[PDB]
Amino acid sequence: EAPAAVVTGAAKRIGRAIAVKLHQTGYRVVIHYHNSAEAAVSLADELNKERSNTAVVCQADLTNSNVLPASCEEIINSCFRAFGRCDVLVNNASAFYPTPLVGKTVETQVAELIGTNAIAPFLLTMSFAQRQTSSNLSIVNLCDAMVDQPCMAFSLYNMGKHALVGLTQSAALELAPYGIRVNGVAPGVSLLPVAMGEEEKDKWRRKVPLGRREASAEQIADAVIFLVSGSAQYITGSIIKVDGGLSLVHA
Amino acid sequence: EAPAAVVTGAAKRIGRAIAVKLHQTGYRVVIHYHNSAEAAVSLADELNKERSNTAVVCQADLTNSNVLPASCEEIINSCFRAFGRCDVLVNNASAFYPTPLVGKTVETQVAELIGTNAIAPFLLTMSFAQRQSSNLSIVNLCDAMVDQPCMAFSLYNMGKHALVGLTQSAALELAPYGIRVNGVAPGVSLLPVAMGEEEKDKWRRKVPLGRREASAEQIADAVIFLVSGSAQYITGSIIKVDGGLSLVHA
Amino acid sequence: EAPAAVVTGAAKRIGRAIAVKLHQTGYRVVIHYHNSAEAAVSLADELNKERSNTAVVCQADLTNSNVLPASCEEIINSCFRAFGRCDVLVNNASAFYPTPLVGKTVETQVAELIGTNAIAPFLLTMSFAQRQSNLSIVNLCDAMVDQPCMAFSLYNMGKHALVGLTQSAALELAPYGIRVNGVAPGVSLLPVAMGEEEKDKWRRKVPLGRREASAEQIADAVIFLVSGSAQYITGSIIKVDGGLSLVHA
Amino acid sequence: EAPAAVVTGAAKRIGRAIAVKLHQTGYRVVIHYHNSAEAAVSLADELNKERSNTAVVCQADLTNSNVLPASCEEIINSCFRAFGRCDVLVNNASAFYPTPLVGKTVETQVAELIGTNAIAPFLLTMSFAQRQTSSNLSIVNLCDAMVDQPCMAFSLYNMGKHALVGLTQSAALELAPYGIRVNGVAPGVSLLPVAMGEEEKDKWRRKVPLGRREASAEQIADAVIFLVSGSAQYITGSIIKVDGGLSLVHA
Ligand SMILES: NC(=O)c1ccc[n+]([C@@H]2O[C@H](COP(=O)([O-])OP(=O)(O)OC[C@H]3O[C@@H](n4cnc5c(N)ncnc54)[C@H](OP(=O)(O)O)[C@@H]3O)[C@@H](O)[C@H]2O)c1
Ligand SMILES: NC(=O)c1ccc[n+]([C@@H]2O[C@H](COP(=O)([O-])OP(=O)(O)OC[C@H]3O[C@@H](n4cnc5c(N)ncnc54)[C@H](OP(=O)(O)O)[C@@H]3O)[C@@H](O)[C@H]2O)c1
Ligand SMILES: NC(=O)c1ccc[n+]([C@@H]2O[C@H](COP(=O)([O-])OP(=O)(O)OC[C@H]3O[C@@H](n4cnc5c(N)ncnc54)[C@H](OP(=O)(O)O)[C@@H]3O)[C@@H](O)[C@H]2O)c1
Ligand SMILES: NC(=O)c1ccc[n+]([C@@H]2O[C@H](COP(=O)([O-])OP(=O)(O)OC[C@H]3O[C@@H](n4cnc5c(N)ncnc54)[C@H](OP(=O)(O)O)[C@@H]3O)[C@@H](O)[C@H]2O)c1
Ligand SMILES: N#Cc1c(/C=C/c2ccccc2)[nH]c2nc(N)[nH]c(=O)c12
Ligand SMILES: N#Cc1c(/C=C/c2ccccc2)[nH]c2nc(N)[nH]c(=O)c12
Ligand SMILES: N#Cc1c(/C=C/c2ccccc2)[nH]c2nc(N)[nH]c(=O)c12
Ligand SMILES: N#Cc1c(/C=C/c2ccccc2)[nH]c2nc(N)[nH]c(=O)c12
Repeated sequence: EAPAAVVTGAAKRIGRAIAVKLHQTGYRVVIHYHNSAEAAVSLADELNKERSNTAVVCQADLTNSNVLPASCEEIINSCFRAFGRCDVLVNNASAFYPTPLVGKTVETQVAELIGTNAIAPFLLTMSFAQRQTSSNLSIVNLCDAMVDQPCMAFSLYNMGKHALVGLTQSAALELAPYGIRVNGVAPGVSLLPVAMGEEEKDKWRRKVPLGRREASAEQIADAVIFLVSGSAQYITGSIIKVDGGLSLVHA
Repeated sequence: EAPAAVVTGAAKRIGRAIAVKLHQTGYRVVIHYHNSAEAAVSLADELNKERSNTAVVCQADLTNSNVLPASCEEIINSCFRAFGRCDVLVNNASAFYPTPLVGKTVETQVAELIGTNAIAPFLLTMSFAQRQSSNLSIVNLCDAMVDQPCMAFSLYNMGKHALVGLTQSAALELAPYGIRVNGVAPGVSLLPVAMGEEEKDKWRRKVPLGRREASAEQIADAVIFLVSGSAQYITGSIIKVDGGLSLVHA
Repeated sequence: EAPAAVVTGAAKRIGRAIAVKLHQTGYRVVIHYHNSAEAAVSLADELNKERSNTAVVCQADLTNSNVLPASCEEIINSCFRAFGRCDVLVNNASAFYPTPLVGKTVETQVAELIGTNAIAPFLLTMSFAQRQSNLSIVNLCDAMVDQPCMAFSLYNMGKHALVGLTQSAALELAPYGIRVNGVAPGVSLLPVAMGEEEKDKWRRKVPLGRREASAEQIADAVIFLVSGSAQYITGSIIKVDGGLSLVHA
Repeated sequence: EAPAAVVTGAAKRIGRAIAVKLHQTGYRVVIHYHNSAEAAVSLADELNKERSNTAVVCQADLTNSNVLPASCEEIINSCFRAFGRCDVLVNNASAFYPTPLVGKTVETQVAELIGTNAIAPFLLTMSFAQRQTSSNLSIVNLCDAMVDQPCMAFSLYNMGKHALVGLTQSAALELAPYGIRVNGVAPGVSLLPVAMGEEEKDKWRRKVPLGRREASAEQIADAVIFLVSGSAQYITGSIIKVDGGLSLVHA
């Protein structure tokens, strides 16, 4: 039987590339999404057309709330209902926008940014672990290579990403006796935000030592694939920067 | 005119030691507390006896919720109401208990552990900045062992990691306002009251420098430094005060 | 044409496992060694039996000295002499022994521990770049450099310096398309001299399986970093430590 | 009796400000220097005028060589000769220049950059510990807040500074049982090279979040004074950045 993976926020961009690569590798996939229902369904169609009964969708808001634990449980459940197992969890979904220290209420900003980047990852990890040889079980968290040199006015985003480093390490330690590995992949600049003008995008590309360009989504997915694979069986609690040297560049 | 500081969770232990040291240095202090009302008022009385009208208490739950931003704004407002200014914020209040991955609902655990250790510090920092040779700074009580965490303390460690990111992000953002943001990271200092002496000694014996925990005063000493004029170019730094504990491998 | 790799300290243990996987992957290999001449030749013989004219040995002391730059130049030169190209450098050779602060002179300890773990990697990196596909360097680092073994200050200093080199060289060589990365074991193959009770003490501390990494598990990470699946990765150090570095005292 | 400190590279700039502040705090000082004999002798004269026979000079090249251990031992010996004790060691002396990967020979560049920034600190640390409740013994290493975002083409310098972090941590662990604390101070940009034009100085100044200015030498010395003080007696293995936030600033 083919192993199964949950990928959060998998309808577009890097999450989509991760789902596709895992599927190409032989995984059945749960495509979690929030608002991008058309893209999610279209991706499930494409993957199932390649191999029948290998992709489903699951919608959920991952904003922090009283009902988030239930939603996270239901996401993991959807993998078991469809495929009978859940071998890999990829925590990719993420809110990302500025939250100046000096639009939404601040409590909503907290809920969205800390929920998606940290609390949902923790609750999903709990549900994954509770629900569990030649098993190769693991979790991959999408972190941020620049968390120690953060973007101006993104404090809640950076707090969420830092908490996700903490979860990666804490869960690596705690889940190791069950054979569940927990690792991260830290992009620098990859797919720039769609809102961004090609001029502003070019300002970022020029800062990258390796090629003066952003990472493709596929290059990010390559690191996830490595971490879930049998070639990474002794690796837990590690975060692999995939940043073309960007984090090494001083101001 | 004496400057003024808010210390969160200041009724006892490390927060009291910080409040006391700041008061001894010349500061007027807001002693914030949650449940420890008797201890808070008792400390405030001791301090006012030493110097009249230099200490007030301020009660608030710092659990995460939709009114937490209001509560934090009110804590800052309380400093201005009592003292007409707010020079220093010390983010010390913290919930600390295990949350195993495999009593309280997980919703509550998230709200308390992430609220006290990260979200309240963030909201307090916002309110502090919004209300502003001054020497304005914020000091966050971090944790020296965040990269070598206690087993089954995921949410607490997430909250402390978030606090490091706040320290950094806020140091970057508030520098143009003259507001320095730094941290102090104990390893083992005052052990939990619920801990047995045998288990306390097991932790003590792990510390290279003296085989003992830091006194609360030792932690406060590092806070005093960071708020002082001796630290005027220091921002975004977290000073471990851990007697070498974090350097010791398994 | 097959690409070519230099692996330092490749006669035995982890460096051997790295040479072997690189060769299995398609590389021609320079098996650098210092004292383990028969092991080096035996490995070359095995690899050439598999594919003729694809392995050579190269002898060099990597202790710091005024001739170290010439020796490191000669190692890289030996790869071009055998294979006409040098695509991958793996800085694996390492001295490892205590140097307490309170047989060998301290001058010698410094030369050996800092030469092998830091200065030789620097000079090999210089010569690698000067002599220039998917070009990259991998440095064997140490997952425990922030929680070091007692009385191992010079070894730890060298391993810290090697993190600095990994970072500085990734930055400086990126415009040449040369990626520079690290792999950081926690406990992998335990020292030959170490007694079994002391080995078991270390094994019990590893969260993931309560065992040391095989040399092959360390090599797997090296293979990933030199591969086309790591083309945007530079300046990264991948811990391969079973969670050991996360364990508090 | 007053305590005594050795400060390496103390004739000018940051080392000088550190020596002066220690002396002001009540310490007797060994002013180590290499080439700056006029400056070192003048400083000791100024300090001795303030309090008799409270300063001595000691010249040594801290380049790595066969004689470096003896030299470092003699620096420490000079403090015991002068003052009968040695309570504080400040490893401040440092060579700093580019060594591009692609005219001093490279072996000389190694010897100077690695010798001054790491090997000499290690040998001084050995000699200091070998010579050793009322006592307050400590070492402070001058590190670099930018070691993870290094200057282009400064690999050997950056290697030396990283090795110094390693030493700081290793020596902290190992010397803790003797009551010797080992810490660092990590400037970002402080006194800029003396030749540097103001317009280049301004390029770095404009990057510093806290006041768009470099640190004074005195601001650096303030962190050293804290670390050797009785207010830091539980602090060991810590490196305090004194950088105005510069290291937090992305490319
Ligand atoms: N792109 C980069 O350069 C970069 C850099 C550093 C780190 N990273 C990290 O890498 C990962 C992928 O980045 P990316 O640019 O592909 O991400 P992204 O497009 O910004 O967001 C990925 C998905 O997150 C989901 N999402 C957002 N808010 C949500 C909520 N409240 N509930 C549930 N899902 C929500 C969205 O789903 P729907 O579209 O279905 O609504 C969105 O498609 C992220 O974790 C990110 O932080 C990316
Ligand atoms: N002790 C250590 O060894 C150690 C080690 C590492 C880090 N630290 C850090 O240093 C700081 C001080 O440590 P400590 O041991 O003195 O702390 P503590 O006694 O565990 O907590 C201090 C105060 O936090 C307040 N608090 C807890 N939950 C709260 C809530 N929901 N709302 C508002 N306030 C709440 C409590 O106030 P009331 O009593 O008034 O309810 C409590 O007195 C903490 O940030 C801690 O994480 C300590
Ligand atoms: N094993 C572990 O648990 C572990 C843990 C952390 C990091 N690492 C790192 O991983 C790498 C491989 O580890 P390992 O245990 O396989 O290494 P090792 O067996 O201790 O050393 C590998 C080789 O280094 C060479 N070497 C030593 N001194 C030399 C000198 N002066 N000049 C030239 N070559 C010299 C030796 O070659 P000859 O035999 O030919 O003389 C030796 O076979 C090392 O960089 C090590 O620091 C290993
Ligand atoms: N300035 C900054 O912004 C900055 C930034 C990051 C870190 N730091 C660190 O802070 C410390 C002080 O910086 P600084 O700018 O004041 O340093 P500096 O002026 O560049 O150098 C300090 C002294 O080092 C001594 N020195 C140089 N080469 C030597 C050798 N071969 N042997 C013995 N002594 C030697 C020199 O002594 P003589 O003059 O007597 O020859 C020099 O005066 C250094 O460790 C530095 O790396 C400084
Ligand atoms: N660009 C970019 C993003 C980044 C980049 C982070 C960064 C932080 C500091 C400096 C440079 C880049 N993080 C993202 N997260 C989500 N969910 N979506 C995104 O588009 C990005
Ligand atoms: N002991 C202890 C504490 C710690 C210790 C953290 C630790 C983590 C890993 C290894 C050792 C100590 N953090 C605390 N936070 C609060 N609010 N109160 C506490 O009593 C502690
Ligand atoms: N075990 C082990 C080794 C280690 C392990 C380092 C370590 C440091 C701190 C805590 C645990 C392991 N490094 C080695 N380097 C070389 N060249 N050879 C070795 O055998 C080892
Ligand atoms: N400026 C500067 C210096 C620096 C600055 C290092 C740096 C590295 C990366 C980014 C910014 C500054 N280090 C120095 N060391 C010595 N001995 N002397 C110096 O003048 C400096």
